[PDB]
Amino acid sequence: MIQRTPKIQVYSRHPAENGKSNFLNCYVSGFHPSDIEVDLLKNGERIEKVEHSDLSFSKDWSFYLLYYTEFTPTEKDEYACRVNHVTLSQPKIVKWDRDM
Amino acid sequence: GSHSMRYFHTSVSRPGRGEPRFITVGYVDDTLFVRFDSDAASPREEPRAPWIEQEGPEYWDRETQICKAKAQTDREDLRTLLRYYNQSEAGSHTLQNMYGCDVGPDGRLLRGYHQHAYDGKDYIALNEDLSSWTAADTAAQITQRKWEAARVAEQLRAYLEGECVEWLRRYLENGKETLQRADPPKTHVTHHPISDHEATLRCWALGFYPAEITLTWQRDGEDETQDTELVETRPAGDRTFQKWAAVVVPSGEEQRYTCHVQHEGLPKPLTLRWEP
Amino acid sequence: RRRWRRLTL
Repeated sequence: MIQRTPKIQVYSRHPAENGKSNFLNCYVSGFHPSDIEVDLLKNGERIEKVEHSDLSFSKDWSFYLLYYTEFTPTEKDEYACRVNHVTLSQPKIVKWDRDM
Repeated sequence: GSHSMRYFHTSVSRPGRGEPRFITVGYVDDTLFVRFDSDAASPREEPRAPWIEQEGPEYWDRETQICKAKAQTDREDLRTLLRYYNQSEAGSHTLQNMYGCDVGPDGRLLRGYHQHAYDGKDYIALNEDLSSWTAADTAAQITQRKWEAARVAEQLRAYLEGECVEWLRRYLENGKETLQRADPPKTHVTHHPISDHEATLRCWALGFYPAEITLTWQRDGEDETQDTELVETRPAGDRTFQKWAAVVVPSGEEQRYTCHVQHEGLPKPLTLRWEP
Repeated sequence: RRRWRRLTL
């Protein structure tokens, strides 16, 4: 069976302004099979009650999902997305960089 | 401009963990408008856009009936596919179906679609003629024979040329505030030194709708196709999208680079540069 | 709106 590893983007809905409420997004795309596990992390720890979109797919049949949570960025707080998938030997962590 | 309607369907088997999970979503252009999930507390098709909420209880009843029937046929189809491919009942498998239509600015049918994939690979597709089939392999050929015998393509042609177009027209009118509004990208270029002799120029497009966009970097007027890092267009979560394109440039040569942005929300393509 | 008629492969 064919397997496709997720592309992973971690980013905010609006340009980040310290002390201003925003949304932290993790967009996973281009993957197959559809089984995937995604956590959003604040300072290395899992954020509770993260929401996600309903499973949908692109023209090439590969899947995409958006995981999101409300957050208020600061200078010190580090955010990341952690993804597990059959294509990964270990969970992949992608750090939030407010310039990406 | 031109518009599309699409219904996407995914069933994923999970042997030993109950029956396959079924999720279907409907879109008009890049706007989600309906969803159904078989694992929901009390599964009904639910609205996901304001302009569909005005549809009466009869609309939702009929939609939910279709969704439940489709979940059931997907279950049967997953069993059928195990036979067609001589597979064991041990594994998880995936069945996907997309169908819908494209219409022009004047509402005429541009193209209809109806296609399936099994385990992420092409299975069978209705051709653009809405009359013949493309089967990916000898398994799909078995489906093709059954569907030719039952004159399935004729049924699909009737739906795609009729109800698909007509209901799309209706949705476009009812959602004309949003579906018929293009939001142009907000654009800027950022500069990040990598080293003493190299720097990254990143061209940003934000807050745009629909998702379709072209971002290109030129060096002395030449497209840099093969040297540009381009991220997949991504949802912001407020109905708009984001994208960037980056190039690594020799330091001191920044002004030889121009970012070019095309989007339907723009009267003409934009040219931008890094502004120190 | 969706197509009514069922289809199996």
